[PDB]
Amino acid sequence: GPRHLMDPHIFTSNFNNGIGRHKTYLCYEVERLDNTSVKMDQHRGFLHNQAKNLLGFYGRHAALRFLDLVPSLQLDPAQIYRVTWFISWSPCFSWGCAGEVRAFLQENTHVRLRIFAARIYDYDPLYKEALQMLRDAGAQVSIMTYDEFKHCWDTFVDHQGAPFQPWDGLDEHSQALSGRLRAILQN
Amino acid sequence: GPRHLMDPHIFTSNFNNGIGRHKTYLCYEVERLDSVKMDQHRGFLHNQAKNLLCGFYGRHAALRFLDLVPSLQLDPAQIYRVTWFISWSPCFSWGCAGEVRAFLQENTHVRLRIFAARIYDYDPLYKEALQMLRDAGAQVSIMTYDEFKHCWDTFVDHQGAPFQPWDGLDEHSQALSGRLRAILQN
Ligand SMILES: [Cl-]
Ligand SMILES: [Cl-]
Ligand SMILES: [Zn+2]
Ligand SMILES: [Zn+2]
Ligand SMILES: [Zn+2]
Ligand SMILES: [Zn+2]
Ligand SMILES: [Zn+2]
Ligand SMILES: [Zn+2]
Ligand SMILES: [Zn+2]
Repeated sequence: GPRHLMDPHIFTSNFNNGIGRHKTYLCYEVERLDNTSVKMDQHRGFLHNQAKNLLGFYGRHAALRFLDLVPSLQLDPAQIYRVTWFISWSPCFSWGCAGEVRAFLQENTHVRLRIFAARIYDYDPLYKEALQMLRDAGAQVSIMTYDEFKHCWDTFVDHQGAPFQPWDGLDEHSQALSGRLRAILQN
Repeated sequence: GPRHLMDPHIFTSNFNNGIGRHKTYLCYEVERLDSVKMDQHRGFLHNQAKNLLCGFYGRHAALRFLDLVPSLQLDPAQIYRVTWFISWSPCFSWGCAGEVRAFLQENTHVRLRIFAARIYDYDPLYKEALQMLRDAGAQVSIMTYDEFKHCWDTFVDHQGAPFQPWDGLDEHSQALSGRLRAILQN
């Protein structure tokens, strides 16, 4: 696996819970659950969606791009793993994102998915149904807070000593988005 | 470090040896000479985007590798060869050639091999950059099909799809190879 650190400006421009970009970024961490966990820092990495090419292929969403990644991880079917996502947008439904993830968790039962969204993709009419199907699939869906933002900065960004610097209204956007998710997940 | 595969279009458009792009990509590999391919010591880099406004003038791909050297944890008791698959040939008038050459002198336990996919003649002293790199004990070459195919196989998220050389890949390679050896001739 080739190493590549995410640049500070690309991280901040994409994971700002006030800025909405036409790109989805997906920082992922794999770890094995035992009696304690076993952190597989070997398997850290991130993804974005694939750029479309109208002149003809509409690109591939980051969620699906992680599902293409799973065999490379060579997970033990006997053992159980917890996959952690720090995804830029909450996975959609109108496109086969929430659907394929549901099928994956259903088939590969040895995987627990923990998703941290920076912001909610409400530009998809069925964004509510997306988060709900993920919840039914057994995933932990929640909103990124300062802790999760500082983590990805320390873990995935070429910071070079520079500490994580919170943008204006980071906490307010978190709390606001937490309430919306709390309403969507309220059955 | 975090694993991240380069996208097909990002690779094919940047490492094209006929068309120019505004940023530099640098695929690097490390191997101990005792040769053993030190996989997981490989990855790729791009120049850090400038942000004039907050007076930041970016950082070139070559220099970003130099920052990454202590991360490698190389052994002074061993001997390594670092291979560079770089989009533009390292410049001079902005400090890449001089600082890369200087690194080789401080670190004689490492030998450098540079495969440029394109000659950065935007620098008026682009020839002096290439010559300085050679005089520092580094192989200065031009990316051929072999290197492009290797980068596609190694760094690019090809998803099983084989490497498809763009139009004029071999043609431009020869022309650029003729230019380079004519430069290093002098
Ligand atoms: Cl990138
Ligand atoms: Cl860009
Ligand atoms: Zn990058
Ligand atoms: Zn999406
Ligand atoms: Zn989607
Ligand atoms: Zn990329
Ligand atoms: Zn650009
Ligand atoms: Zn350059
Ligand atoms: Zn330069």
